[PDB]
Amino acid sequence: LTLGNTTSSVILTNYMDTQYYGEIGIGTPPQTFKVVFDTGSSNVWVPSSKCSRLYTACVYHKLFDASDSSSYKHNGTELTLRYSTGTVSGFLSQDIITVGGITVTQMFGEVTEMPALPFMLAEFDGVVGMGFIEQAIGRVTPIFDNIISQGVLKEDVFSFYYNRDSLGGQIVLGGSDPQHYEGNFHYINLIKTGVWQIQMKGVSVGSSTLLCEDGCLALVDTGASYISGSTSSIEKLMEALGAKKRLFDYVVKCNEGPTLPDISFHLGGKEYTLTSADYVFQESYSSKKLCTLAIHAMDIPPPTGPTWALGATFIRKFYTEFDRRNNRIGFALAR
Ligand SMILES: CC(C)CCNC(=O)[C@@H]1CNC[C@H](N2CC(=O)N(c3ccccc3Cl)CC2(C)C)C1
Ligand SMILES: *[C@@H]1O[C@H](CO)[C@@H](O)[C@H](O)[C@H]1NC(C)=O
Repeated sequence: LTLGNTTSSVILTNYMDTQYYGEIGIGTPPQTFKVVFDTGSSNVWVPSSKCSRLYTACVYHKLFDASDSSSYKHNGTELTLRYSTGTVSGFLSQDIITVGGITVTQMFGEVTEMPALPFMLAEFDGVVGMGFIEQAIGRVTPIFDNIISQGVLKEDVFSFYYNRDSLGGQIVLGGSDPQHYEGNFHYINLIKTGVWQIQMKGVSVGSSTLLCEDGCLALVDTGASYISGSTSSIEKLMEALGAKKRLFDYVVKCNEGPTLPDISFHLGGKEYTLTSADYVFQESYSSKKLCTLAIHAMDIPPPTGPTWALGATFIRKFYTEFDRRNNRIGFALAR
């Protein structure tokens, strides 16, 4: 584990408080792509120029063309990424990727099949998985494991900062930016290495800790826009907020938004509270209009689930650092 002295930062654009993306470049000359950095997965992929134009999502995004890259190295093994809300498919390729000033030869997937739903709703073109190889598909080495191999990063960690719509957000590779957090960092260890998940001692909504009273799992997901729990949990949680469930999310009468109780997550002894302003898309104060909440149900299957997921809703309030070296996660108040 060679630790050098370079600390890179990736500037992020905040789209609707639901998607945080930055730029990376693939090949020579660089072909730029807008991507999301997802601690929830470990592969890197962008749409391919070989993607049939019958996939409208491909027509609406930047396409990587191997024929315009002199640094390209063929491979072709098929790859399928099945995410919680959709799937992408294609084949593996290799070329040089530039992220935050760092140039690393990376193996990525050239997607030739990306469904209109949900990808048509994606501002970004691709995803850059920030997880461990244990979660990587096709056994492809994650892009961070490769940067750590170049022994240039001061520290074997990276930090995320999600702003709330100046810069939309920021990722620091090799450290954290003291500019975006105050107070001390409070860490927790991962249940097991290979996944960015930690034990969660309990969840309290309002005056009663009616949820996860006997402990539960908490996944810290930078690629997730909201916070999620088992359908069972969310129904309890939403029942308590007085919210009514729609097809894909929960809402409340906008006038009722500001009166919503606080919601806390007991992580590693420290209490992480969010007021209604932190999880309600207060777009109106009218009683005659619905306001959606940044929390919904999601039943992640084992070995990972059942489990909660703390996404942008949570990270917007707490600066998050991911420590690969000591397999822990640290939180601090974001400023
Ligand atoms: C391969 C394996 C690790 C699956 C488990 N991990 C996950 O499913 C990933 C867990 N973190 C969030 C990931 N995202 C889901 C999603 O809904 N996204 C999204 C957001 C807004 C608009 C459109 C889209 Cl597609 C972005 C991605 C990064 C795909 C999936
Ligand atoms: C693709 O990469 C894998 C991983 O090392 C390698 O074993 C395989 O031979 C490559 N495919 C080809 C034939 O280029």
